[PDB]
Order: sequence, then C-alpha cells, then structure tokens
Amino acid sequence: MFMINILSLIIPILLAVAFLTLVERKVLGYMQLRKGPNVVGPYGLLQPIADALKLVTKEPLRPGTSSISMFIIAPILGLSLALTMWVPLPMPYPLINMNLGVLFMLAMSSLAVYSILWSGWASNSKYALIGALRAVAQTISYEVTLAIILLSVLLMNGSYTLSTLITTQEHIWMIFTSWPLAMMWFISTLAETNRAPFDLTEGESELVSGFNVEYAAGPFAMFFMAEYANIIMMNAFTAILFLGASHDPHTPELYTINFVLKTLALTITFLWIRASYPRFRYDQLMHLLWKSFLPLTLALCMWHISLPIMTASIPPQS
Amino acid sequence: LHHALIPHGKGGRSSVSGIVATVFGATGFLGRYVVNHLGRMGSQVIVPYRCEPYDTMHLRPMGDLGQIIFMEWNGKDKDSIRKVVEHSNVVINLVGREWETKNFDFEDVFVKIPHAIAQVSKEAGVEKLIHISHLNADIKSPSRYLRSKAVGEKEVRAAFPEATIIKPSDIFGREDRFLNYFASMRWFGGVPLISLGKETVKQPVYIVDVSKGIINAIKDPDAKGKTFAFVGPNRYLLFDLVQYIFAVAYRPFLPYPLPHFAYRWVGRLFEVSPFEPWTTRDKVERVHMSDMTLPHLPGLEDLGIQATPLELKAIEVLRRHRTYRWLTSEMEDVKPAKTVNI
Amino acid sequence: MELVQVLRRGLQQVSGHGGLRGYLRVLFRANDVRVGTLVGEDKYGNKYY
Amino acid sequence: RGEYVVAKLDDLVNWARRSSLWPMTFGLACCAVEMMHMAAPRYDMDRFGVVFRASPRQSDVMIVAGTLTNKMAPALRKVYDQMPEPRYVVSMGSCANGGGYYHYSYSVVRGCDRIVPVDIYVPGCPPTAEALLYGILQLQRKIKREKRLRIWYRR
Amino acid sequence: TYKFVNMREPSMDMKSVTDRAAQTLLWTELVRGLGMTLSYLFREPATINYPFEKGPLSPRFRGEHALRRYPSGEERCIACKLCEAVCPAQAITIEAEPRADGSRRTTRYDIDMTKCIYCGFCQEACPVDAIVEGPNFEFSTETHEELLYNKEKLLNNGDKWEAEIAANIQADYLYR
Amino acid sequence: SKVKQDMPPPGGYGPIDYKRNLPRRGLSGYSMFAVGIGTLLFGYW
Ligand SMILES: CCCCCCCCCCCCCCCCCC(=O)OC[C@H](COP(=O)([O-])OCC[N+](C)(C)C)OC(=O)CCCCCCCCCCCCCCCCC
Ligand SMILES: NC(=O)C1=CN([C@@H]2O[C@H](COP(=O)(O)OP(=O)(O)OC[C@H]3O[C@@H](n4cnc5c(N)ncnc54)[C@H](OP(=O)(O)O)[C@@H]3O)[C@@H](O)[C@H]2O)C=CC1
Ligand code: SF4
Ligand code: SF4
Ligand code: SF4
Repeated sequence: MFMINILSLIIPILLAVAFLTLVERKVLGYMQLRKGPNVVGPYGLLQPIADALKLVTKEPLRPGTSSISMFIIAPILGLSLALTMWVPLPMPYPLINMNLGVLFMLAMSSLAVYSILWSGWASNSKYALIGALRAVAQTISYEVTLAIILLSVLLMNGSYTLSTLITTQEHIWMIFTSWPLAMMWFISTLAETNRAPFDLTEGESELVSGFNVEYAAGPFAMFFMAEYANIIMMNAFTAILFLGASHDPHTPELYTINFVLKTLALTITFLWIRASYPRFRYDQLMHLLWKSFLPLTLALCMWHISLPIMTASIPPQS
Repeated sequence: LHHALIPHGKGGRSSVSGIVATVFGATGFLGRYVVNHLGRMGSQVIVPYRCEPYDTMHLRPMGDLGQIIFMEWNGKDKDSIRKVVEHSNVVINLVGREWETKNFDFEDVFVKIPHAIAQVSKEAGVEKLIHISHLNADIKSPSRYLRSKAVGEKEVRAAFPEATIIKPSDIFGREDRFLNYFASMRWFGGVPLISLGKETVKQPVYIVDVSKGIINAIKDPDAKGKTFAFVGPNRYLLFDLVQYIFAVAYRPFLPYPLPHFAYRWVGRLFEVSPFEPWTTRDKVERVHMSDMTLPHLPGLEDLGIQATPLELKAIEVLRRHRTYRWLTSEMEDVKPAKTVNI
Repeated sequence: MELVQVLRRGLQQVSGHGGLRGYLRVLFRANDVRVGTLVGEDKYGNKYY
Repeated sequence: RGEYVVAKLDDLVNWARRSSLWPMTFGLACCAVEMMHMAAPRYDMDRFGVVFRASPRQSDVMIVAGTLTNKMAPALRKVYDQMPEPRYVVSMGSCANGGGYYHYSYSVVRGCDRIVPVDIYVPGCPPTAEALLYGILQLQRKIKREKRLRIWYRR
Repeated sequence: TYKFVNMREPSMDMKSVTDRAAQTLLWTELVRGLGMTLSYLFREPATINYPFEKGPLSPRFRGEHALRRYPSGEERCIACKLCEAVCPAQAITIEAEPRADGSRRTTRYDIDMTKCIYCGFCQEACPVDAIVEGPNFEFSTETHEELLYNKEKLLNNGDKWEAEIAANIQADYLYR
Repeated sequence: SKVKQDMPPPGGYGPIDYKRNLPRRGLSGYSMFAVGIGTLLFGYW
C-alpha cells in the first residue's frame, strides 16, 4: 500500500546518492585525463560500497568541545530533509500531491541551513565556527534570488501545484520562455547545493571540508551524502521547471525515461561545472549575487508579471 | 657478562645496557610504559605479541633500530614461550586479564600461563624473572582476582627460586581502567558504589613509579627471591576517590550507597555484552575489598624510587573526561581528598 | 558506419580473451580486456603482451 | 561454521578498507612532488579508492613525504593522534625513512620512527612515483593479511 | 629584446562594447572553458595500468645497489673504498681485511638504504664497476631494519639481477 | 668510427610553433542577442 511506496522512493534515492561519489571521482578524472575509480569493482561499480563501508566502520570521533546533543541531531536533520523533500517530486503521479508543493520544496530548503549552522556551533572551533558562519550567510543570500526565480516561473505556469508543471509545459520547454531566468536559476542551484564555484565548505581545500572540518567517518556519512543528495534533486527540480517532458496517462514509462535522462544529463553538467571553474571568493559571492544577480532577477520578475497581462495570457490555477 | 651482553653507552636509545627483557603481554597499560622505560637506555626487549600487529604497532617508536622484536606466540603452545625467552637474560612477566573470557578462565590468567612461563624461563638459562602479583594477593579472599593471584604467586615462587615477585597496589595511569573507570559512574548512572565509599581504603600508585621499580629491580642483584611490594605514598578511603575524581573532572556528583546485593547484578549485565565485560562479578567485590597494610615486605621507597601522590597528577588522565567548559581546570581549583592513611 | 565497426572490434576482444571465462578473468584480475599479441612465457606462467 | 562466519566478515571489512584508503598529504620536501605525480594521470591512484576527500579527520593512511624537522616534530605528531584509527603512516623517501642525506644534521630527526609508528617504508630519493603506487599496493595487501575479527574470536 | 603582456586596449566602439556586454551577460568565455574540458572528456586517458602496465625508464636508471661478480665468479669489490669516500650521505660502511687467498675482500659492506640518495656516485667511484645501482624500485618494506642492507644482501641482490644489469652497463659504458 | 653522439639532423628540426594561437570562435555580438530575443518571442507566442 502506502509504506511500500515510501521505501520504493527513498531507498533508490539513497543508493543513488552513495554511487554519485564514484562519478565525482571518475567523470572528473575522464575530463582531468585521469581514469577514475576502476580497479575496485568491475568498471568501478563497487567503489561507493568501499567508500560507504569504512565510514560506517571507522571510529566515530566526538571532540571534547562538541556538544553530543548537537552532534547527532544535525546529520539527521540534513539527510532526512533531503529524503522528505523528494515526496512531492512529480514522478509521473507524485507521491505527495501538495498543491503548494513549490512552496513546500522551498520552505524546507531554508530548513537545510540549520544543518550547517548547528554543526558549526557544535564543532566549537575558531576556524570551524567562522567557516560555517560565512557559509550560512551565503546560502541565505542565495534563497532570496531562489524564491524570486520560482515566483516568476510559476507565474506563467499557474498555481504552485508541482503536477501542473507537466501541464503548462506541454508543447515547448519552459526554458524557451525564461532562458534569461534559467541560467539565473541554474547558478542559484549551484550555490545552495554547495558546489564549485560555491563549493566553499565542502571544498577539499577551500575550507578543507567546511562543515566536515572536525567531522569524520561515522556520523560524517550523513553530512557529505546530504549535499550530494540535494544535487540530484535540485537539478531534477530544474528538469521539471524548464525541461519538462510529456506524460501519456496510458504509459507513464515515457516520462520516467525522459525525466531521468534529463536530470541525469543535468547532473553531468553539474559534475562538469566543478571541473572547469575556480572558487568564488566570499566578497565575489555577494558581489555576484546582490549587485548583479539580484537586480537582474527583479527586472525579469518585472517582465514576467506583465507579460501574461500584456498578451492576456494568465494561466488557470485550477 | 656474555661477550656482547656487556653494557655500554650513556643510556641513550642506541646504548646497549646488556639487559634483554622479554616482557610477556606488553600490549596494554603497564607493558607500554615499561618498554618505554626499557627502551630508553637501550635494551633488546623481545615482546611476544598475540593480537593483531596493528594494535602492537605503537610499541615501535619507543625502541631503536632492531630493538622492539615482536614475536608470534600463543599461551597454550609450550614451544611458544621457549622461543621468545631462549636468549633473554631477564624475563619480565606482565600476563594477566583484569576481565574475563570464556576461553581464558580466570585461573589461567594468573596460574596457568604465569606458571607456564616461569618454568621454561628457568629451563632456558635466564638470570632473573619478575612476575607481577597484586599487593592484596590472597586466595582466601572472595576475590577471584585475589584468589587466582595468590596461588599463581607462590607457584612461580616455588617454580623459580629467584622469582622477584612484585605486588603493586591499585596502579593508576592514562589507561589504568581505575581512574577513567571511577570517572565512568557519571556516564553509567548514579555512582552505584557500596556504602557511599566509607568502607574501603586503598593506596593508588602512579605507573611510572611502578615501572621504574622493575627496571631498578633489574639492576639490583639482591632483588632475586625477595618479594617487593609497590605501594603508593598515601592511602585513600573509597569515598574520597569518588568525590575527588568527580571534582578533578567537574562532573555532576551523584553518589548513591547502593548495597552489594543489587550492585552484584549489574556486574553480570555488564558482562552480558559479548564484546567486552565492562564490569565483572569479580570487579563487584574487587573495589569493596580494602588494601591490607603488608608492612614486612620491602617497598620501592627503599629501592630508590619514591612515590608520587595521586592528587599531584589526576587530570593527566582525567582532562579527557573534563567537559569543554572545564577542560582547563587543574588540581589547584579542586580540593585534595582526605588522606586517610598511615 | 564506424560505430558497428568499433563494436565489432569490442566483440573480437571478448572472443579473443578466452571467450567468456577468459574475458571475465582478465577483467576481474587485471581490470582490462585489451587483446594483444603473444611474446612468450619465461618459466612461471606469467604471460606477456 | 562460526570460523567461516568470522572469516567472511573479516574479508568484507578488510576488502573495503584496503581498497578505499583516503590518504592525507604531509609532503614537506622533494618527496612530496614525486608522490604528487601519482596524482598526475600517468600513475593515477584515484583508480583504486585513494581520492581527494583529504580532510585529515577523514583519512585512513598518512603519507609523510620529505625531511622531518624538530620544530616540525610536535605539529606532525599531534596530527597523528587526531587522525582516527585505523591509522597507518607511509614513510616516503630516504629523509622520512631514516633522515637520508641529512642524517648528520641538527634540525632533522633521523627517521619518522622516532615520532610515529611506521607501518611501511618506501626507499628512494625521491622514490619513483610508481614505486609508491607499489608501496600503496603492498600496504593494501598488508591490510588483506589482517585478522582483526579472527583474533577477537579466539578471545 | 622584450615584450609587454597586459597592454591590450579595450575598444570603445559600438561593435566592441557589444561583444564585451554579450560576454558578460551571455557567458561565453565560461562556455569556452566548458568546451575545453568536454573536448578532453572524449580524449583518451594516459593512465598506466599498474602493475600490469609499468612506466617507461632508461638503461641508466639508479636504484637498489647490488655488487656484481667477474665472469670467473669472484665478486668485483676489491675494497678500494672510493665509494665510501665519495658517498655524499656516508651511507656506505666498508671494513677491509686480507682474505685467506691474499687479495682483498670486504668483510663488511653495509649501505644504509635510508641514508643513501641513489645519486649514482658509487658506480662512478670503483674502477672495477663493483657496485652499481640496478633497475629495481620494487623493494619497499614495512620494517625500518630490512632497509639497512649489508654485504650478504648486496651480493644476493647482485646474483638475483646480474643478467639484467649485465646488459645495462654494456649499453651505457660507451657514454661513461 | 667518427663522432656518433646525439645530433640534430642537418636541417635541424621542423619549425615548432610557439605563438599564442587561441582560435577566435563565437558569434556576432548582436547575433547572440538577436537569437536570444528571438527564442523568447517564439516562447512567449
Ligand atoms: C524581449 C526580451 C525580454 C528579455 C530580455 C532580457 C535581457 C537580455 C538577456 C540578458 C542575458 C540573460 C540574463 C542575465 C544572465 C547573466 C546574469 C549575470 O549577472 O551575468 C553576469 C555575471 C557576473 O559577471 P561579472 O561579475 O564579470 O560582471 C558583472 C558586472 N559588474 C562587474 C558590474 C558586477 O556572470 C556570471 O554570473 C557568470 C556565471 C557565474 C557562475 C559560474 C558557472 C556558469 C556556467 C555557465 C555554463 C552553463 C549555463 C547553464 C544555463 C542553464 C541551463 C539550464
Ligand atoms: N591496578 C591494576 O590494574 C593492577 C594490575 N595488575 C596485573 O598486571 C597485569 C598487567 O596489567 P595491565 O598492563 O594494566 O593490563 P592490560 O589489560 O592493559 O594488559 C594485559 C596484558 O596481558 C596480556 N595477556 C593476558 N592474558 C593473556 C593470554 N592468555 N594470552 C596472551 N596475552 C595475554 C594481554 O595481551 P593481549 O592484549 O594481546 O590480550 C596484555 O598485553 C595484569 O595481570 C593485571 O591484573 C597488578 C596489579 C595492579
Ligand atoms: S629522501 Fe631525498 S627526495 Fe626525499 S626529502 Fe630526503 S633528500 Fe628529498
Ligand atoms: S648512490 Fe650516492 S649516496 Fe647512495 S651509496 Fe652510492 S655514493 Fe652513497
Ligand atoms: S667503490 Fe666499488 S670497488 Fe671500491 S669498495 Fe666500493 S664497491 Fe668496492
């Protein structure tokens, strides 16, 4: 009944998250002219298992300066958030048809920043604390543009129902109508998901590991997997928003093939984009955001509200 | 001395002291410190290891090139001993398991192997042997810790005529499972000790004082046969440990005089976990039992090694238990425990 | 037309390397299936290409 | 049988750890650059586990590359204790092995053994980049011949 | 002769500003960066498949000292000790003694692997090409002691390789 | 036997390029803007 669908959703999501470590080290290498993880497992099919098993068998360190109460809620607050965020995704017929799904996705996206904020406080180290402090301030600054991009896009779509996305985007991809906002949206995804040029914390040398500065194997599994988990989905959210497929009621297989391929290709570009650009300095993040990204997004929201009024093109919410 | 056994050097790492101290079961606490002392002036300390080489890896840094010669051995195998002490001019026993194992009956860990290594060493052609007994070693005591210690103590005494048997008191150190133990009732519960502590007086001793005792016993020729007892500087009634330890760690003091009846149940339940018996039924009455004076046998004080007070060095083991808010607190902020002693 | 030609070359790799068992062995032992000419075998059983 | 069960678990844990080490770079001298060629595509190491996760907390094996100095002595050491177990250290090159070309010098401790328990020694000045890949591989097989769960069963 | 580097001047005309404005808004040099990496993705890798594939070397490679022997069988080292004097790390420890036959032979030849630097000076020292650096690098160890080589290990290394290093000095003594 | 050390051929070697030869690829500045606006108008319609 219902529960068997719950595991049938989150469990394949979780197992895909573990494997994404492989391609991060492999397709980068095949672009870096390296080989990527190949020796362990046929074609490196078993490296994520080897990666995940020691993290669940290595010693879980709790620094004496770390509050154990805060040390344990945060990794749960992060991973669980990523999984429950998947429930309104419109996989043919979504598991959760929340008519306010767009707000629902955005609301707990803001809830994500408590995961880093508490971890930075829990770790309680001078370098660690500032690293999280000037990490949360980045994520919150990128949500204002995130909301405005969303608000403009579904204004032409209709209501906030995530299932309506496939109805408005019937004949033409929505990107053809909001491509100036699509790249506006795509870079915003690159920043909330904590990936280069906004890797920042998880940067292997930017903040050595940022949210994982003192946070090693054991509980660290639920803090380096969650960021990669949001990567597949927030790209998939872009796939639904701007690259919507077709859904035949008598054959939902077509939209499963099309959406999965589209979101997998986007994640390739997401892994493509780390291996081609440097890291923004902290001031450059705000300079790019508040003074170039923020004004442009406002102007585009100016345009996308009048255009349905301009051409009598208001969408039906029902 | 033998042609190459003759000592040489200023007591450095690459100085030969001529003492070949094959220590038995050095992969824990006192073994770690004695080899550290043994390797300081330079000595071929052949350590028969039985666990994974990884856990024995940390003994390597305290020895010069070609000094810490780890050797595979097994307790049951008769030839296992004979190979590791064949050329050792001195043998320092350290075998023994403070907790219990199904394959290792508590008789063995203080009777079988200690007798199983004392006779081979005397057959090999050694000069000395040091088997570590307990300061309270007494078979008639209800302590299987004491019951197995005493019978094994006289067996090696009977087997080895020159068996310099050492009977230290409750030693304390970084991994003594005595201080870090007594800090652990806060984690476990409300200090389920017996009679609020006003029934037991013990005399803890700092491990380096103990370890310096054996090596000083090595150079001392008259130590053969004589049964030295390693005793701390001052005794301590059991309650004073509990409040002082909870003070030098800044832990919430929650004492509770739980009688021996229910405290014996929690011993077996701690052994229930089939990975390590945190507390055993032997450890139930182990702490309730007090330390006898034992004044006739000579101590380390006349051997040249003085005794360091417990309150002099507590956070060196207990700063780990100190929370972040109070990790910086030293002895001075904490009152000294009542020295119930001689 | 090159796609099937390269795919045909891939099939020759499977057939040349001991068919099924040979290809599976070298993939799970050497992590490669490149078929190559034989130079010989000195004394042990270690084959070189 | 029980020994079979503990053998299968031992293989599963050992195969995971040996195949996916996460080394942390502690290069100090020319021994760092040649290992740093193992990162170069010629002798790629990320082909088998050893990856860029770095983050000395998230590290299994530490490679001490280059000469070790007395003023470097404590800061390197405190890194080793903070490194969670299973921790193994790789001695890179003649200088880190036993002091090498500066053995008779005042600002270098002869070898890393005086500081950390060295599990593997790779000779060279500097060792060839692929020779370390062999050293990592032989360390990998060293983990393969480990009996942690077996030795626990005997106890 | 010399040359500036950052002396390009931006043109202010309508055409030039349009390309720069287009570049800023429509990220093109960023896409150019993307194209560079993507073209490299479809570029074949150069990852040598160790141990099955091994990196190239030259007949002059230096490593893993090994005393040689004359075609008759007697070892080459006559204890001329030029290698000891030359050795810039003093890793060599040689003690001589008159052998029962009468000719010299080193009774003690220890070269400390973790004091040596593989500079290749020692082969250039002894005029009897006694000690040479072989082609081995596959002698990584797990205990510091086995690195401390002696005369017996050195001879065993020499007898082990010999044939490989026999051709190496045959194809290189012309250069020397 | 005369000198046989490693020598370049009498013609030396092939002239090796060393200039900065970044190939200017792209589209006209107005063309990029025009095609961007054109897709928007088509999408709006
Ligand atoms: C009738 C028409 C109506 C609509 C007309 C709208 C106007 C015409 C179109 C304008 C351009 C489109 C909107 C603006 C886009 C640029 C916003 C901006 O701030 O740019 C300058 C900004 C900032 O440039 P800057 O910092 O050098 O200069 C800005 C100006 N100053 C200096 C004064 C602040 O550029 C960027 O943000 C660069 C990208 C950063 C992120 C790195 C990754 C980029 C990956 C690119 C490849 C992948 C793209 C994927 C696209 C999505 C796919 C689904
Ligand atoms: N306060 C105290 O704790 C006092 C203790 N003692 C006695 O001193 C001895 C050593 O104490 P300590 O160093 O702190 O103890 P640890 O538990 O730290 O170490 C005990 C050692 O004994 C070895 N060992 C025990 N039984 C066997 C066996 N059957 N086969 C192989 N090795 C064995 C262990 O080897 P492995 O680790 O591989 O099992 C280990 O090296 C013990 O007998 C102890 O009871 C004496 C006086 C006071
Ligand atoms: S061993 Fe050689 S290469 Fe390595 S640090 Fe020392 S001198 Fe440099
Ligand atoms: S290679 Fe150089 S340092 Fe090494 S033994 Fe020969 S002369 Fe000495
Ligand atoms: S230089 Fe050569 S011949 Fe002379 S002692 Fe050394 S190895 Fe022997």
